[PDB]
Amino acid sequence: NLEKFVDELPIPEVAEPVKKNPRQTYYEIAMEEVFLKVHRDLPPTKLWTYNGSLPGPTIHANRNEKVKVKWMNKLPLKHFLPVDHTIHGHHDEPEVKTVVHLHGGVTPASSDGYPEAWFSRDFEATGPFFEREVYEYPNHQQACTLWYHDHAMALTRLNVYAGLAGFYLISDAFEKSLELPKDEYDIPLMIMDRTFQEDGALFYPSRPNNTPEDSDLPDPSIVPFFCGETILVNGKVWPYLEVEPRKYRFRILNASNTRTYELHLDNDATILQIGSDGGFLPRPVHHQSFTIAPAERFDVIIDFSAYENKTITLKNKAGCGQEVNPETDANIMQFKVTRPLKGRAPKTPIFKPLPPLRPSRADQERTLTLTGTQDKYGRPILLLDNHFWNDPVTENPRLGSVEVWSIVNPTRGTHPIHLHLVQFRVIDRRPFDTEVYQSTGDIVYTGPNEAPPLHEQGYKDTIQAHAGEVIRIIARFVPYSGRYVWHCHILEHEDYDMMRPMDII
Amino acid sequence: NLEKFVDELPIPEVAEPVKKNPRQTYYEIAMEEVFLKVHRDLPPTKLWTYNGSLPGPTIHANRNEKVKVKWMNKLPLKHFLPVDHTIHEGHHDEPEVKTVVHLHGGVTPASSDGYPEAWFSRDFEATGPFFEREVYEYPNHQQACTLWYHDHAMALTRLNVYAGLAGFYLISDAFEKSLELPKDEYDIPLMIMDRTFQEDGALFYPSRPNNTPEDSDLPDPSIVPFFCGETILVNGKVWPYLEVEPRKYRFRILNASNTRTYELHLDNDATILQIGSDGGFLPRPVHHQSFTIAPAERFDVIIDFSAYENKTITLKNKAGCGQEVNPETDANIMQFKVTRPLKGPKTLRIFKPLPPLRPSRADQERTLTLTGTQDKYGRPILLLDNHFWNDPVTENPRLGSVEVWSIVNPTRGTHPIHLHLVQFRVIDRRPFDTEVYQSTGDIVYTGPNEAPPLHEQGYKDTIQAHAGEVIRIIARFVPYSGRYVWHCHILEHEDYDMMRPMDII
Ligand SMILES: [Cu+2]
Ligand SMILES: [Cu+2]
Ligand SMILES: [Cu+2]
Ligand SMILES: [Cu+2]
Ligand SMILES: [Cu+2]
Ligand SMILES: [Cu+2]
Ligand SMILES: [Cu+2]
Ligand SMILES: [Cu+2]
Repeated sequence: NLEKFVDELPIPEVAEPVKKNPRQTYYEIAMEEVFLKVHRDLPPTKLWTYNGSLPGPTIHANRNEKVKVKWMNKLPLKHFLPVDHTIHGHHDEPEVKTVVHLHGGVTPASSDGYPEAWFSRDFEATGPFFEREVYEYPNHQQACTLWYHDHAMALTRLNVYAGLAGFYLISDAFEKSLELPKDEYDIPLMIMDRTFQEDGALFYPSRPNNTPEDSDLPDPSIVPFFCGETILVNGKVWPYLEVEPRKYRFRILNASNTRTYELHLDNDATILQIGSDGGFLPRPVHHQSFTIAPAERFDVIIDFSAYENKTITLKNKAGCGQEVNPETDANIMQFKVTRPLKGRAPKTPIFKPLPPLRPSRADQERTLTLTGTQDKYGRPILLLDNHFWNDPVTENPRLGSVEVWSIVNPTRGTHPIHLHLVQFRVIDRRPFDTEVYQSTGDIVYTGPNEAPPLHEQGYKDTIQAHAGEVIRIIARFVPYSGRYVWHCHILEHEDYDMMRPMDII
Repeated sequence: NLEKFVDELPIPEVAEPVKKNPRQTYYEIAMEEVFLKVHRDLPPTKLWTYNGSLPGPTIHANRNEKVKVKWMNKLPLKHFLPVDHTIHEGHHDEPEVKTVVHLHGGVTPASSDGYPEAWFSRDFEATGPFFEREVYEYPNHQQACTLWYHDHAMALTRLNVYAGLAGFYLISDAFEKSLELPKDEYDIPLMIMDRTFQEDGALFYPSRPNNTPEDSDLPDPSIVPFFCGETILVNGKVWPYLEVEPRKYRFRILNASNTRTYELHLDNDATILQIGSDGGFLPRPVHHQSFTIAPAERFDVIIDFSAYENKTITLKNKAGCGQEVNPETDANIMQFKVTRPLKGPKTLRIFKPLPPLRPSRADQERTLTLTGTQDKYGRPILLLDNHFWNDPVTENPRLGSVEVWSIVNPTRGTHPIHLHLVQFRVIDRRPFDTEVYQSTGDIVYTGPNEAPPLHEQGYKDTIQAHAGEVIRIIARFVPYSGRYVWHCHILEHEDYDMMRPMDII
């Protein structure tokens, strides 16, 4: 297989505004097919990317900066990965649909990137909910690390896997006061799992693993999950970073299709997390190890002072449908403390005052259940409340209303669930029978309410719902009314069809 | 039309070697179609480029550094510019879109020189008759100098180059390092190109000649005798600006235009100090108030902004294109603003020692005459010795041999000539009569021999042959043998058909 820690970790370029003034900042980002070096031991890797880079241009925004972005489609008409077509109306309809969603963004539905607000090359053909070309981002939210990715109806797994993903960092006058590592020591890390062929081209399954004969199934077929052979950080496969012996701020973002990591430093140094999806934690938390699921973001600090002239590997203890291989997916990247101290370097902590969030005075309680469904061909259809995306809206919160959502997971798998617009807070988890639900259907709890860990007590937009467990989440639906979405961020699950509309007002 | 001096002059990225060691340095450069910026007030333009950049990744090489480059074709199978099929004869199923990279001014073995008929389609699916190697080797047995790599595909060169396949290749020498010249941030490549864009931000290349009466009998599309662009780009951008410190800067000026020849001069009439030509450093630096720069000529120059702090000095042109120079447009190249503050001297010494004093008396004298005739349709074919590229070889220099070539220009045009593999030296120019020649066919000289200017006394690979004039140049054909080319580097002339093979036996 490919030799590890040979390619230098690329810092994704900051996006340059086409035009900028006090009133607003305008960007023009085009989606293109390009051929990029993933590893120096393979050939060119055809990828679909934002402005010719994987990850896409990192967009730097400030609280209440009117960031306008024209997301353009300059892709081939046909797709280079397997497109099943037995997922979604056979009145085809352009094959290559694209729409950009800013994950964790406080935006109006108009510029949120609705799955059915898609567009083909130069907007030649659009989706039913298409409205405008130039998306507006007012950024009325806390300092945090947001990421933009394709959300095209039933193509999200493929378009994201193809490389359509990038960083969107929001800075805040509060943030500047925290005396953290900045500039050269403030590095975004987009972790993705992938598989490549000998010819250096991408590989994405045409059928599920078992797949008896050609009996019943379509070709190509959607897979219930996808676990990659190799691990890429930002651009490159198992890369390295030359660091100074000092404190670094890494913005860790799991952008993988299904894979969930359990990251830890090879030296068992403490990984100090200062922030989650929504922004800074109530307090920084000493991790040692920690789990990171699709679309979760961990704003972290690691101190290399005292490991001067030493090699420290970023390791994973989380398998993917199989035991973690030490030679491959047990590794993420490698820090080498070789670069010298540019200047005198000491850096050292009170944090964000954590709002009271009283759930007793809520406006409504919802009980949402995760369930699996079968199809004609006899393969899993992952569903929310046993409801297909295309069915009538059930989740209809009022503009201003505060709701408590009880996510029940009877399934054997863990599911990271994500909600557009809002940043919710986790109340608690509670384990239930997972066996009488086989006979009856009524929930009964094995144990008492377990409050979330300190890193989950902050603002989250994507949360792990564990198996045989009910997790309660409170959210204040403010602001911007209109139609949004909530879904599971496992791409394979999201498409076909663990995704439902969410109507504010 | 376009508002000038609004876009920053970009500095083309240095190429990163795939792999490198003492024995060799290996690069993988792919040609791709991408959509760039170009100018804030025009939308993204579709371009063909090397590793997604215009210009291509500037490659930094050292004297005797084994440079191995894999030039790959990842282009569409059809071309986006006109393509006149009535120029070159078409073999079996000659694919549309042929590519081959030539390192202009490179001391390369024929195999790695990029022969016009050593072309290749996408991923080498189909090759040209003289195709041999997938990887090109560059041993770099030559002086410190400003080289550039560009497409030289048989009868497509004008289009493929216009589309943007052009990049810098810098040879550095141990006796270039001792010069104490401006280095790193203050050593800037400047690729000047003329272009025309449509309102939609797409490229425009003429489909026919300027005037056509009832489409006459002429074909569509037709190749034009010359191509003059309305807008001027430096490196990436249209009429850009450069924020400079008040000190000495080293600019490597390269005219990469189709047809257009510039007469550059600083608007403040500050001295432009040229230190080097095509082949390398001059015998002495020479002071230049204004100077003429023709396609494929390189001027290694130093400009001192020290005396002009806080001012705005524009780089101007006084050279028209089949038309009076327009002050609002093609009279301008770019704009230097001396606002950046001083990080961290007054020149250094006349320069490079070179061979003694045009000794001549070589093994062979050639008399090559430039001519123009007509075709079926009644448009100009430009030819060398009234010989088409596909006729038998007349220019066959022996491997050791030193030849003197007498280029006779009876033509009304200035036709600059380029020779592959060698770096020749100019003996002299001498104007004849032309009318005597056109009427009789005998050369008779109006005036005595005029020795070249001090900047032409060095090593050149492309030289301006003026009208009604004979120019003598001497060249030592070492150190490689095989099949090479010589031609006029006005691309439109080059393609139909002012190009001939040169055998080095
Ligand atoms: Cu997301
Ligand atoms: Cu989202
Ligand atoms: Cu799921
Ligand atoms: Cu979503
Ligand atoms: Cu050339
Ligand atoms: Cu050349
Ligand atoms: Cu010519
Ligand atoms: Cu040439």
